[PDB]
Amino acid sequence: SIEDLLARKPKDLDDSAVAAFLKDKVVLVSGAGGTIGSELCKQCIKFGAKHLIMVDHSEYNLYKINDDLNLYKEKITPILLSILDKQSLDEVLKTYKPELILHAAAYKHVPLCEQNPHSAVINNILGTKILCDSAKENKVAKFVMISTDKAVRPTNIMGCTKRVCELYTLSMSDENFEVACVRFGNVLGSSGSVIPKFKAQIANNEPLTLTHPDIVRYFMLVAEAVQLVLQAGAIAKGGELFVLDMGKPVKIIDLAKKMLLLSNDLEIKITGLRKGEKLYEELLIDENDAKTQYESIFVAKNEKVDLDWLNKEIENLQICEDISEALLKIVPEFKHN
Amino acid sequence: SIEDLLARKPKDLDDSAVAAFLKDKVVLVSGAGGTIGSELCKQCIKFGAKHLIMVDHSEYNLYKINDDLNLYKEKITPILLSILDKQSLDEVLKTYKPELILHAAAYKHVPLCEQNPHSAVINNILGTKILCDSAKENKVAKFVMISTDKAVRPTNIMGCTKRVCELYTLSMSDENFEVACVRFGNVLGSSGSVIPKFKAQIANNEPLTLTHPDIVRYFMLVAEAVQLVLQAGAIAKGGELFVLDMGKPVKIIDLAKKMLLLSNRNDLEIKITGLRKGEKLYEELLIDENDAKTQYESIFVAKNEKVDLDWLNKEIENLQICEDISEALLKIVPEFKHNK
Ligand SMILES: NC(=O)c1ccc[n+]([C@@H]2O[C@H](COP(=O)([O-])OP(=O)(O)OC[C@H]3O[C@@H](n4cnc5c(N)ncnc54)[C@H](O)[C@@H]3O)[C@@H](O)[C@H]2O)c1
Ligand SMILES: NC(=O)c1ccc[n+]([C@@H]2O[C@H](COP(=O)([O-])OP(=O)(O)OC[C@H]3O[C@@H](n4cnc5c(N)ncnc54)[C@H](O)[C@@H]3O)[C@@H](O)[C@H]2O)c1
Ligand SMILES: O=c1ccn([C@@H]2O[C@H](COP(=O)(O)OP(=O)(O)O)[C@@H](O)[C@H]2O)c(=O)[nH]1
Ligand SMILES: O=c1ccn([C@@H]2O[C@H](COP(=O)(O)OP(=O)(O)O)[C@@H](O)[C@H]2O)c(=O)[nH]1
Ligand code: NA
Ligand code: NA
Repeated sequence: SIEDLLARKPKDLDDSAVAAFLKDKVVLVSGAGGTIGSELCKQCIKFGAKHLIMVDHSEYNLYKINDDLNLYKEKITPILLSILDKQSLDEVLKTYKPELILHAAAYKHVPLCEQNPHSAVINNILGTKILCDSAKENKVAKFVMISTDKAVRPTNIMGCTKRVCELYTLSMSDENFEVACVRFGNVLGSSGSVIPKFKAQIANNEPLTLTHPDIVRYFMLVAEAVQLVLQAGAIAKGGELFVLDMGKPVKIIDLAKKMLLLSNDLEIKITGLRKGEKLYEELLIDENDAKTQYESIFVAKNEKVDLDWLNKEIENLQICEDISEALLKIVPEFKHN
Repeated sequence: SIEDLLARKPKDLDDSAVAAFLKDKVVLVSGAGGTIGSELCKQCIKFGAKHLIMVDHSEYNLYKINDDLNLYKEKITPILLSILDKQSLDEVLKTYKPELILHAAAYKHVPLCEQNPHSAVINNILGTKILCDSAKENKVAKFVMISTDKAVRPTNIMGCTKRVCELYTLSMSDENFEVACVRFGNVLGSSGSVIPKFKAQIANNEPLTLTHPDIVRYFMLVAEAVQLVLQAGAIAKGGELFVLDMGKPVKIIDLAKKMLLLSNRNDLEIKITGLRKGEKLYEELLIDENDAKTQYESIFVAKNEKVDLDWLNKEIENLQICEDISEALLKIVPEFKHNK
């Protein structure tokens, strides 16, 4: 199988550490029905969370994760809710008092975010602000945000918004409220990602659509990335930007060709780079990143920004005419393509 | 397959009528990536809409319908938006000036809406008010709302919210702004519906979970139900509550049996799990003996009286603040009998 062939198989998965971090906690997962969120949920159960609160605005996704976890229904609360609804969210936090928030709600599709930049701003930046602010006010002990390699030297709106989320959450970290962000790259087989698409095209006797002959991504299984996220959250003291070692880059052409050989004839058609799309995402581990006890996990450097400043910029982002230009002022390494 | 066996095969599908209604229109579909919405989008393309504006708050669903329709990318605009965001929504309508809105955005799962009644109120009732109000202020000519047989003498939160939506939209209808609501029953193969549930249970060698041995639902293929919706919309003059003829009801037990038979796997037992809160054994038959006929044998007009919007807007505000949503709904919808 292709997923097998591309799995990382990190040597440093540590079940008992994550169990030690999660046992008997009240954990809330935002975007609980998403690719990342659903797996966060499954692992929270696996590693012994006492109560899992599942927040998602997509009814099918909340339904699906709730139904998937039906054997543990007595430990789970499905909360059908947008994290933009401050008042309802504050109520959820007051009532359940979670000790840990795993924040996996966002918009992530680069093209749809180039087409809908204001919604990417609201959903990603303003949603993260509201959830993070409400977590801190309601004495949540620890807050872990999912980030992405597309947040590093971002060339798209999506990625730049997640970079602003890193800046915000990490700047809210203090002795009482420990925030960590974790960057990682592509997850194998997430819905509406390149692999099931190729599998479909192959099953429909269609040509495989390849963006560019040279395009490469880094890949991990979802269970691999999520367990490493949780190990990172376990060791965090607050303020860390973590980065996962994704292993070898994979050329998407080679991925196409392996999938063809795997089903024993169709042509691969080149369709062109898309706006804001990178030929090679940034390698996540810098040579000056600090090591942790886990070989797959490093801590990248980050400075706090002034929150009065950053809040004003976030206010302005909601009303401004040129979102791209506003984002550059906040994220100077943003080179918008 | 089961789908074929339970397909309505309505004798009165009219392609040329639908084309005449949609040809060269700017049409906006809310919940564009949903089960019903996505089929609405497809048929807008099929029947010659000039420009389809696809509104949905679920990024994957929006992505998927957009991709599904990539051969028509130049005629579609994917708008990643919640209809609760009035100011972004007003600007969408000011920009694209749709002539028709097909409103297929809602929350529909009865158990989730029992557990999240406030979200059901906000997403369904408040989302419908905002979209409808904005459509009317922006001189959209016609507004069609997707409703449900669960809105008829509702016993659940979800169904009751949809009833309120019917009241609001229909009461908004006037000589400039033509509203139609269309009620129909279950769509075969829908998102999170019983048939995929049974398929996944068989795939993992588990027993089939059947709520109750006597439970029945009415069914239709999604393309049938949606083309009939659009035919209703085409003949609407504003104010009509339409109802579809769903044919013969289906006992879910027979469906479960058939699916077991059809994958040869009668090794599997059928465990009875029990009727859920809010859940009906038998949904209401949609056509009343006094409903009016149309030229389509599968579509009738049910009676409705406008309510006063000053009253209805006041109750809608109360729903957002009240202690007891069930009790507040009952004031708006006298026939609401909440099952716990
Ligand atoms: N999928 C990947 O390969 C991948 C890899 C690395 C990083 N990430 C990052 O992880 C994050 C999550 O992405 P994903 O792949 O799980 O996407 P997803 O769309 O599958 O999941 C996101 C979930 O969040 C929910 N959601 C979105 N906005 C919400 C809101 N305002 N309120 C409540 N719920 C909301 C969605 O309904 C969905 O279920 C993104 O920031 C993405 O960049 C994803
Ligand atoms: N599926 C059925 O069998 C069936 C039958 C009759 C009537 N209906 C009715 O049709 C409506 C939709 O049903 P469905 O089966 O399509 O559900 P769905 O969940 O499959 O589709 C709804 C779509 O609307 C979107 N949405 C929800 N809230 C939104 C918001 N605030 N802004 C933007 N988009 C939003 C969702 O993301 C989704 O893509 C419901 O009112 C339901 O009762 C469904
Ligand atoms: O039809 C496709 C879809 C994707 N890709 C490439 O495969 C990689 C993974 O795409 P995906 O959408 O899976 O995730 P993204 O990195 O886009 O978040 C990227 O280099 C894409 O350009 C491709 O070549 N053909
Ligand atoms: O696991 C299930 C799910 C549903 N049903 C029954 O099958 C019918 C279809 O339910 P569905 O959720 O598909 O849609 P609903 O009628 O609930 O909107 C209903 O009478 C349910 O009680 C069932 O027996 N087992
Ligand atoms: Na261990
Ligand atoms: Na539960």
